[PDB]
Amino acid sequence: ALRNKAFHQLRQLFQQHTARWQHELPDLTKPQYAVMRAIADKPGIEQVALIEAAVSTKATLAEMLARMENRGLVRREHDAADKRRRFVWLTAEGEKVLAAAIPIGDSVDEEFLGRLSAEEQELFMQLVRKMMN
Amino acid sequence: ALRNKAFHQLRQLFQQHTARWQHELPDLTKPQYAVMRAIADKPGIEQVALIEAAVSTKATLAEMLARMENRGLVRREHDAADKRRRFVWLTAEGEKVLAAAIPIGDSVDEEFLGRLSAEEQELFMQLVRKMMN
Repeated sequence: ALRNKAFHQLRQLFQQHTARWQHELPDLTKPQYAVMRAIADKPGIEQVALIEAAVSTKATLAEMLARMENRGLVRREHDAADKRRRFVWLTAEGEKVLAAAIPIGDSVDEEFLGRLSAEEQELFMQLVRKMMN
Repeated sequence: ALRNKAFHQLRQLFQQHTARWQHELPDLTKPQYAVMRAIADKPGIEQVALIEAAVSTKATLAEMLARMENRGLVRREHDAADKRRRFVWLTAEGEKVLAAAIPIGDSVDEEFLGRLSAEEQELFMQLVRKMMN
């Protein structure tokens, strides 16, 4: 049965967590949230570097960041040499939105991680990383 | 950092596995694949029951199954009483497509699960289920 497939149960969990995230933060997706935290950690980060936080393609990030700056959450500047290269900052509003979302996302994570001891959480992470090499 | 968030690393893994799936099976997504296996296990399954395999909403499943029968992969029949209620079978082609995809999907799963011992696989599953209650 599908319940016996590790990666099926994985999509079940990922979707349950995503669905809770959608209910609590309907206007800030997990990829948007992660991108914004990467920007807050490294203001002026090069736009291309943000695909790691976004776990997306260059195209999906382009569409994402365009939507985000149209919503006044981020601003961008270009390289005078190569205007494709772009740098990303949070706007004042973006910082406010991010500040409010962090404890919300943390608590959504906790709805699930809270069902595990500390040793089990650390060990769930070791397994995920081991499967990614 | 985001790498220290269990559910961020989880999306990293899920997307890596999804990206491999997309490369090997570009015409059969994981939700489509899971739905088809649920149909093959229970021919004539009620369409509503398939949201569990699809890990989706009723609407996403509707769009999915419509696309799948337009591609000749599944067929559907209606309840003479309540024609919203529908039953789903695989077509001959669908069975052929599913037969070919199973070993492909299994081997994609193995690219990741293969990096874990049997005890670690079973234990990754116990953790995922424990976080879903």
